[PDB]
Amino acid sequence: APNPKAFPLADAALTQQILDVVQQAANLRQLKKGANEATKTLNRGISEFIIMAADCEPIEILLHLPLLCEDKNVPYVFVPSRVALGRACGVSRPVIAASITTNDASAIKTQIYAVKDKIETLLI
Amino acid sequence: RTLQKQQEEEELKRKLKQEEDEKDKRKLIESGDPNLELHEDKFLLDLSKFKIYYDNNHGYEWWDTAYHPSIRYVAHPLPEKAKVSIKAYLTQHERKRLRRNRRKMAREAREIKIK
Amino acid sequence: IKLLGRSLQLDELRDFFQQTFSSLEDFKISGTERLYYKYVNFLRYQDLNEEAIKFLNERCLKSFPICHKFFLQLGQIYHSMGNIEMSRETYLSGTRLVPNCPLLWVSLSKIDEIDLKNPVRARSILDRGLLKNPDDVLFYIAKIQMEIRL
Amino acid sequence: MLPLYLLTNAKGQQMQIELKNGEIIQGILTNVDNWMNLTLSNVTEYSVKLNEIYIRGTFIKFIKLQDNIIDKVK
Amino acid sequence: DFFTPATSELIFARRFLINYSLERSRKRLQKEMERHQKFNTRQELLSRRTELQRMANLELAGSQLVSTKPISAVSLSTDDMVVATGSWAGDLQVLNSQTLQPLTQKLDSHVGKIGAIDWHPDSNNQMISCAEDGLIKNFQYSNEEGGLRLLGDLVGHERRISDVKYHPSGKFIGSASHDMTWRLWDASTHQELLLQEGHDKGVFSLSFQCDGSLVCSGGMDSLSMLWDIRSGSKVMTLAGHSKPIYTVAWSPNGYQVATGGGDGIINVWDIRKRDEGQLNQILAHRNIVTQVRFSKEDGGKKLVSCGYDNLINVYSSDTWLKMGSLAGHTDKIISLDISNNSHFLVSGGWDRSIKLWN
Amino acid sequence: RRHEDAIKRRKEAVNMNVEKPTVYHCKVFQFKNLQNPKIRFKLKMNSKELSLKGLCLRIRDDGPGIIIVVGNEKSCKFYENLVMKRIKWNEDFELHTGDIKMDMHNNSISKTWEGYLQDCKFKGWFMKVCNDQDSLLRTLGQFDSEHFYSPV
Repeated sequence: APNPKAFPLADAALTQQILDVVQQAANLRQLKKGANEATKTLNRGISEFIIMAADCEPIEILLHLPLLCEDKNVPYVFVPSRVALGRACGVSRPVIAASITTNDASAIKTQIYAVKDKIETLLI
Repeated sequence: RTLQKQQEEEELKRKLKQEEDEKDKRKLIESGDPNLELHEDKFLLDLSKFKIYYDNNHGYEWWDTAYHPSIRYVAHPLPEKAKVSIKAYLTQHERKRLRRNRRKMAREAREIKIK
Repeated sequence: IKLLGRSLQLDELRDFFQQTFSSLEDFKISGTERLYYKYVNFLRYQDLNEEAIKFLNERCLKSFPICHKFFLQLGQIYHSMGNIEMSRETYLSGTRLVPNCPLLWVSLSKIDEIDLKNPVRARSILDRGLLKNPDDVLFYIAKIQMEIRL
Repeated sequence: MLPLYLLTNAKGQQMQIELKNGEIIQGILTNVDNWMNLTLSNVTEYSVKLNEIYIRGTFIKFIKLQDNIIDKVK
Repeated sequence: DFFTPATSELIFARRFLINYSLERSRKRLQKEMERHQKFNTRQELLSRRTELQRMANLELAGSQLVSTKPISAVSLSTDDMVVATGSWAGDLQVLNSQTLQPLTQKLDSHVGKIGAIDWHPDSNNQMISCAEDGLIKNFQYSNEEGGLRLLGDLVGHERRISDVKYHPSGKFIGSASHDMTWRLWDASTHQELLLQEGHDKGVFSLSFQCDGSLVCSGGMDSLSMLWDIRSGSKVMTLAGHSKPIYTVAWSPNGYQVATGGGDGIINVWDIRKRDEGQLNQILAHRNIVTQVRFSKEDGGKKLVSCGYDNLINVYSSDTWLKMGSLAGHTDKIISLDISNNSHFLVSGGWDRSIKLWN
Repeated sequence: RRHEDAIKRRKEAVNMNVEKPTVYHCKVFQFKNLQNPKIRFKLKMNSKELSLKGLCLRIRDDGPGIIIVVGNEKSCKFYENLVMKRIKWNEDFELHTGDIKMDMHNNSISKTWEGYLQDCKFKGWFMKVCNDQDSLLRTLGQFDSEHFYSPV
């Protein structure tokens, strides 16, 4: 298992859907990669939801975020592989945390609310 | 014939009103005494079922009726447990590089071929 | 009414009021919502008469009652003379009659926290009203203003 | 197929009925019987607007159907 | 391995559990005997419809903000004196039930997001709490002394725990962890005796039957396995859920079980009938189900459920139908608990505020 | 040519090999009045297009009824979109026979349920009318789900 600590962690199918939204919003410029820009989106409050990586090491550097996500009441999930995550973000270098941000004019908004809803299902 | 028919009709009509009255009476009984539409019948406990059930249990409950099980040991059984196609995206750099390589292969193939 | 109101003339304002109602013998509640509201509003501007103002909003609020401006003005009757129980009850019946109106819930929670005090009742009020009508933003605005006042 | 069966499959369709008196009756079909007795809606006649009319089957000369009668029917 | 451990400390306790669950099984079923003996359709159905009408007529009473993060755990103490509430930034506070003003000062105990919190059944004001850390903690509380004074500090698990409960005897504390194992504890020496692997994923919930006989364990495998502490083996494997089981609760009578799943369908299992009519499925909430509770002192017969839908809904033990939907939560409802007398409901959620119903 | 070859690939690709995905997304709706034929046509045709395993029941025609839909999360989501948003249940519609105008302001729609359930027992989407709530609950009972319909 990808660490005992990191929670929640989606399955292969929902991971596939979430990564699909990652690539899509990445094509719509509605995504912000990286832990620092994820943190910036959380502080600004424009973040729809946070994706993070399970296989990353060390895990703590991604474990600073869940506290901030629970503070701002924003959903977050853990895709298993940072290589697949950044690969979906469109960067060869593996990305650990990505953030789907808010756009009122976005065409994928409904997709973001559906995936976000399933994320809130996972959160517990 | 018409008269007989008429009479029959009248009789039929008469018969319907009694049924309506009976239905009203049933509703009245239902307000203070069960409603099937609301499944209120399910609140009724069966003296026969529970009695023959407990006698079949011979006192106590179906859990401990075996009191046969082994206290001495503790079971740890049956750690009981779907392929999903992995879609690998990739960079605009590797899309441009990929298309450039493919069109380079086709281009050199047609060029050297026609040469 | 705004003019003679600026000039502050009691006899011509009152006589002109009776003239307005005599013209309202034609009834059919054309624009009268703000007519009664400005009538009770200047009859508020005069310090006295507040009791016949109560009866006034009892007959008018008895006729119209969907108004929800009369519930605010009457909550300003009992809050003006300082009746916290009377006010509160009138805001309760008000919110029961007109759930779509934010100002009644907002004022209700206000008089809750300022007068009877406590946070609890007020937060409950704004929450229940919010989930009564999800559409209007003025309710979220109400919870935010209440919280920032806390 | 059978004409009566076709008028059974055809319900609520505009058509131009020819009668023996020579008067056009343009209407929308409603019900058909074994005697092909026709009842039409939104009826207008030529030598008069009518909401409904009863038509005897035996008095009919010929019936001008819509062209889609085979598509809408079958 | 099957049946490998000896568990010496267990047998001495397990026989206390066969005596305990034996006598309370006979006594409880005897109370049921008198009840089914003496009831009748008239004051049975009229009183039932009356209580259900009351729950349907409940409405939001008050709310008190507590923590910076959401309130994960809401539990009413015996005789509904105070409510213990844990949050995701670990802190747990008790609040007077009716006035809802916080009695205790802020207390930071658990490092991770707090899991379930329960009160000791004997009314000793000892509240057990679980969290993301492997620690589960006993907290002795008093009306006025100060704060909360912890007694036991227990590490039974590696990964995050989820639900800890009290055995009705009060001498055992069950703990369900995201580990394959769910464990049972002593309220005296604070040591392990039962450790169970029933599932390929974590066991997210435990529920002790009110007579102390059987533990229904909701897993994340979408299987809720019923384990006799005394038999040491599962009685039955019943899974109606396609998604992880996020709560489980026993009716006061063992005649009914309620498993809230991640499907939003409450699977109500009647285990008195093993081969027929086991499950009565219920459609609970738009999104999944968070916590399920029973009417307690009423002898069950009334259920109340909360989930990520903003509604808290009520049910009956027979029709199992929606009597009414309870608004008042602007956002997700992660925890719910019922007054012993069943009059008022106390809940918490991502609204980060406790709420009441009167 | 690529267009025709794609139409052929889709035509042979209708059934595919696809197994049961499980993960059945289920939303049951209840409605006061379905009398508008347009609505029933939309339910039939849309259910057939989206291949939604499910059903639509009603009590004594104009009386209230239930809608139940099962299938892919996306397809069922679109179905909920057409039922809630696209379909206007508050409306006037006339029965074409003469015509009889039925004006329903009171007829509305609400989603009773949304959620996953394992092992859908619906072999297809079967609409039916039932003269009484009892035979309706038996109609739901042949699929061994009584609980989808909750009377209020």
